[PDB]
Amino acid sequence: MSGTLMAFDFGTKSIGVAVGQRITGTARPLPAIKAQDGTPDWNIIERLLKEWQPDEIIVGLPLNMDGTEQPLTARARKFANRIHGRFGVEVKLHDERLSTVEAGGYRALNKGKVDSASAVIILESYMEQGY
Repeated sequence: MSGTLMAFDFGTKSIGVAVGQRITGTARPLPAIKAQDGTPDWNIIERLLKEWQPDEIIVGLPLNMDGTEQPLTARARKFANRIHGRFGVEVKLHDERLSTVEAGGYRALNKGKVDSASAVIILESYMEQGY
């Protein structure tokens, strides 16, 4: 086990991506992957997996604030299943409940990585909770 982990935050127009290392206990965003009604260019994922060789992949399971499922939940499950079927890598789901984001010299990451922020949160959550 290399300790390398990868997480995806499923979306219909964009799928966030983060990579983590158990060895250092950290995670960071990679550029998000554009999607066409949830379908990515699978060669991007193939490349990411071959280069990072993650021990396992984590996909967020989207849920409402109260924990109930939403329309997107089923599609995220299909996505997680398709990564496992196409690449053989172990895929784990991790709950991702919606929450309120609370309400000049400013600096922000480039858009591609900003679009992967939820994937970094998923992966930090997964590691912090001890999975």
